[PDB]
Amino acid sequence: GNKIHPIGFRLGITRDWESRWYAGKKQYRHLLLEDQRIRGLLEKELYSAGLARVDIERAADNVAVTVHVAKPGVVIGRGGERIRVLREELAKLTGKNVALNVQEVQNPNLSAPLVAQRVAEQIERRFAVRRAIKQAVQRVMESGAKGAKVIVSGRIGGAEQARTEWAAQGRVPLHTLRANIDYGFALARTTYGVLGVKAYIFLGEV
Amino acid sequence: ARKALIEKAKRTPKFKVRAYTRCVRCGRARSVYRFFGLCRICLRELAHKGQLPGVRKASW
Amino acid sequence: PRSLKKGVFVDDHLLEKVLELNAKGEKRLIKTWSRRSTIVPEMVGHTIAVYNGKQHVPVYITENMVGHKLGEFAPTRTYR
Amino acid sequence: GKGDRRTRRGKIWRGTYGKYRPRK
RNA sequence: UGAAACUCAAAGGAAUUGACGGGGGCCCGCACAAGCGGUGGAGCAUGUGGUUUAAUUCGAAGCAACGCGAAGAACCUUACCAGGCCUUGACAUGCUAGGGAACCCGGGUGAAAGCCUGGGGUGCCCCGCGAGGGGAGCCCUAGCACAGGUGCUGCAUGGCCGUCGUCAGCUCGUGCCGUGAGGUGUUGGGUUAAGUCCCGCAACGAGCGCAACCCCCGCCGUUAGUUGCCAGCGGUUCGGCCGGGCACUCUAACGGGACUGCCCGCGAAAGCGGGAGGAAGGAGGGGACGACGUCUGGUCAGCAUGGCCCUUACGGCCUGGGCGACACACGUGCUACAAUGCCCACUACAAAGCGAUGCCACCCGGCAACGGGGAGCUAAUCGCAAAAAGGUGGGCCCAGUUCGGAUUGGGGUCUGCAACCCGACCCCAUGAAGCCGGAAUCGCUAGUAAUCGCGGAUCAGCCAUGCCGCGGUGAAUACG
Ligand SMILES: [K+]
Ligand SMILES: [K+]
Ligand SMILES: [Mg+2]
Ligand SMILES: [Mg+2]
Ligand SMILES: [Mg+2]
Ligand SMILES: [Mg+2]
Ligand SMILES: [Mg+2]
Ligand SMILES: [Mg+2]
Ligand SMILES: [Mg+2]
Ligand SMILES: [Mg+2]
Ligand SMILES: [Mg+2]
Ligand SMILES: [Mg+2]
Ligand SMILES: [Mg+2]
Ligand SMILES: [Mg+2]
Ligand SMILES: [Mg+2]
Ligand SMILES: [Mg+2]
Ligand SMILES: [Mg+2]
Ligand SMILES: [Mg+2]
Ligand SMILES: [Mg+2]
Ligand SMILES: [Mg+2]
Ligand SMILES: [Mg+2]
Ligand SMILES: [Mg+2]
Ligand SMILES: [Mg+2]
Ligand SMILES: [Mg+2]
Ligand SMILES: [Mg+2]
Ligand SMILES: [Mg+2]
Ligand SMILES: [Mg+2]
Ligand SMILES: [Mg+2]
Ligand SMILES: [Mg+2]
Ligand SMILES: [Mg+2]
Ligand SMILES: [Mg+2]
Ligand SMILES: [Mg+2]
Ligand SMILES: [Mg+2]
Ligand SMILES: [Mg+2]
Ligand SMILES: [Mg+2]
Ligand SMILES: [Mg+2]
Ligand SMILES: [Mg+2]
Ligand SMILES: [Mg+2]
Ligand SMILES: [Mg+2]
Ligand SMILES: [Mg+2]
Ligand SMILES: [Mg+2]
Ligand SMILES: [Mg+2]
Ligand SMILES: [Mg+2]
Ligand SMILES: [Mg+2]
Ligand SMILES: [Mg+2]
Ligand SMILES: [Mg+2]
Ligand SMILES: [Zn+2]
Repeated sequence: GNKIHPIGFRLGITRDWESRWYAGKKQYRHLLLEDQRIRGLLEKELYSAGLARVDIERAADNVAVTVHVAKPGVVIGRGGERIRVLREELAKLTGKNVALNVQEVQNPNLSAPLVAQRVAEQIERRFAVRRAIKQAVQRVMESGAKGAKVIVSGRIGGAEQARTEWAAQGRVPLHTLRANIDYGFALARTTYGVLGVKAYIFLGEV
Repeated sequence: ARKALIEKAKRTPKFKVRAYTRCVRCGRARSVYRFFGLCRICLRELAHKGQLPGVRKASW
Repeated sequence: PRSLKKGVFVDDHLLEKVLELNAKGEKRLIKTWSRRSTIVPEMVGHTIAVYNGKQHVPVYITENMVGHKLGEFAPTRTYR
Repeated sequence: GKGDRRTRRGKIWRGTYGKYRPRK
């Protein structure tokens, strides 16, 4: 049990935060709990859309929530019905007149979180783990990327003996800082127990 | 974190003393920070996600 | 080196339940869970059953112990 | 020594004040 | 010369990759040696074993459990125990009604929790002249789906961590070799801290690791001056106080700097030894970072999770107790046994941090802890804050002593609903063991060890002498 989070390790450079707002020892804890509560309903809802990230900028009772997705349409709704309901669900949770931008992903095969989610799903749909992996690593490697790597936990195929499947291509230097490696973790509830997927995508350097 | 015990949030302490903190994320009572209302575990976790603004990996 | 300050604490539970039991003479037993309460003058002569955590113990309070706490007479643990 | 509360060091060590170490 | 009954699923041969010898060669690491300071003995703090207990909740178990989870057990926390109490429930979503309900307030009882209650009040819809009827919402009561479960399994799991070990090393692609497992490459010679680089080679390259990119410290520069200063000058309640100025010091963003580049010597190279200039010289010092994998390591008690098990109780609420027992044993520490010292004065010299119902200047009261009053700071600007070791003067004169501060008796102060069990602090009295510690054993290679004090997290308070950091003074030694 070694190696640090590839993101938390890269927050200085090649990686920015998911919440950009100053605060003092009197507010911080609150704007935080809330800021989380947001990702709460959001991730429990926008799941299908395939939410890869949720940035949150603040100014003063102003909330610049920016839901990133691959299918920006599931966000919107009929004409613009959802981005209306939810946008209202938010300001309901916290009376703070909240915005709610929406962005599409220029290739969801380069969104580590998604790739994880994808594979994590196939697992509950009872797919052959190794296949899924090799495939995923392929998709990612195909649509760009200088390297990629997927990891699944254990109890593969309901086995009593928990294992760990590999698979990876091209460079994936976790040790080099200026790597810019997106990373994503997807859970995987099951009839027999939990599994864990980890996605690594290496793109560019300096 | 027994749900029944996360009743701590219950202002009514009867005596201000009895009121104690708890992780706002895991319910963990044993090592909760004030400036985050988070225990050392949950704290380490979110900090890694980058969801704790300004908080970085300190080295020196 | 003991010390409280000013306000010799006493749970009124029994206080106003003893200072009253003085009016109609005395009585026979007063079981309490408040061993926190300080013993005081108008208790002398009485008999308080103090809960040690498993049982209530008979305590004939006397002059010589007017300043002590009630728990001091209801030992908590059982040893050898 | 640091264990003597009735001395300078005693107070300092215990980070307290009193006769043997008043606040200037 | 040479069987049988009975019995076994193997017995064997050669070769492969590993692991291992009290096999060999080569090499590294506070591994030994060299050296400086400890632990093991005492008293006490703290964790643990073991006993004890109504209960002393649970886990952690050689290294890699034992100041470990707990960066805060008086109630709370709390998961344990005794007792008094609840039952769709302290929390979610829902349903069928027998009905009245948003809410507000008082009492009876009681340890509290509860259980009884006694009332004050009727808005919201569509009806209806109205009386009043039917409905939303919310609250009750009666059954129901269901909640809840530190209840078991870490040998069903995720996640995270520890460990060998920052030790190098672990592999792939194609080619080549071999019937095959597999081998070659990655072996060899030189060299590195390094599978670092060089040279060679049936291999040519690549990936994960090394290294580098990130942070701190050391020299200098450029914007930038509510913190620096007679640096230079004018004022002086001689306080950088005022005017004044950014030079300096800083504060904090961005850059420059080192490349074995230069010279000499040795090499074939990579490099090695040495010399110059330089704040710094050959990874300048410290950190972040720990490969494929191993330990069926650790954690179901952070959380998540499959399966089992309890569902007027294995759920829930209180009041009290326990987690703080002790014949006894160990770990980690603290304070010491003194003169290179202890005490009382006087006086110097830090760095990091923290603070609006919180730091708390100053003043008065008190021996004091602390009370009362009160200025200032959203804090380079005010406070914590004294720096202590030092330096100067004075006392003690080798004694269990002016060493040491355990234990115990008093009298107080704080926090808190409340300090009996079970708080820290102050003052008087008491003044224990202890004269440098058996066998054995730990740390550290330099701003390190050893010494000295300071802050912070948790937190009302605190059982912190623990952790995590900060700066002062500053060694010894390494043949090998
Ligand atoms: K295992
Ligand atoms: K003694
Ligand atoms: Mg729970
Ligand atoms: Mg508390
Ligand atoms: Mg807490
Ligand atoms: Mg003394
Ligand atoms: Mg046989
Ligand atoms: Mg053989
Ligand atoms: Mg062999
Ligand atoms: Mg070495
Ligand atoms: Mg050693
Ligand atoms: Mg030695
Ligand atoms: Mg000892
Ligand atoms: Mg135990
Ligand atoms: Mg257990
Ligand atoms: Mg308790
Ligand atoms: Mg009553
Ligand atoms: Mg295990
Ligand atoms: Mg595990
Ligand atoms: Mg275990
Ligand atoms: Mg190394
Ligand atoms: Mg090959
Ligand atoms: Mg052969
Ligand atoms: Mg062949
Ligand atoms: Mg091969
Ligand atoms: Mg090899
Ligand atoms: Mg090989
Ligand atoms: Mg070989
Ligand atoms: Mg290499
Ligand atoms: Mg080598
Ligand atoms: Mg070669
Ligand atoms: Mg096990
Ligand atoms: Mg074990
Ligand atoms: Mg489970
Ligand atoms: Mg304990
Ligand atoms: Mg015993
Ligand atoms: Mg200690
Ligand atoms: Mg005075
Ligand atoms: Mg107490
Ligand atoms: Mg003696
Ligand atoms: Mg002597
Ligand atoms: Mg060393
Ligand atoms: Mg301290
Ligand atoms: Mg505190
Ligand atoms: Mg204590
Ligand atoms: Mg302390
Ligand atoms: Zn937490």
